[PDB]
Amino acid sequence: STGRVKKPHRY
Amino acid sequence: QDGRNDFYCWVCHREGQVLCCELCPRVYHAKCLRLTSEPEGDWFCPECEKITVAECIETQS
Ligand SMILES: [Zn+2]
Ligand SMILES: [Zn+2]
Repeated sequence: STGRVKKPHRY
Repeated sequence: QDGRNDFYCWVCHREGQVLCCELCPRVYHAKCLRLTSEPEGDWFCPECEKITVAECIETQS
């Protein structure tokens, strides 16, 4: 898991 | 159990910053695709969406 991908939460 | 989205992006052949596609290779790059949005769930990389918009390129019957 970890921050493998960007997750800026568009919401 | 999450389908290990981490694996290898065919564009770089390296692992790092990759998204999981349901209609294509379990793992793919969002950077190489130049994606600035992070969609959740079955996401279609421009590659699958590009052919999806063209729909059946050939006419049926
Ligand atoms: Zn890549
Ligand atoms: Zn795709």
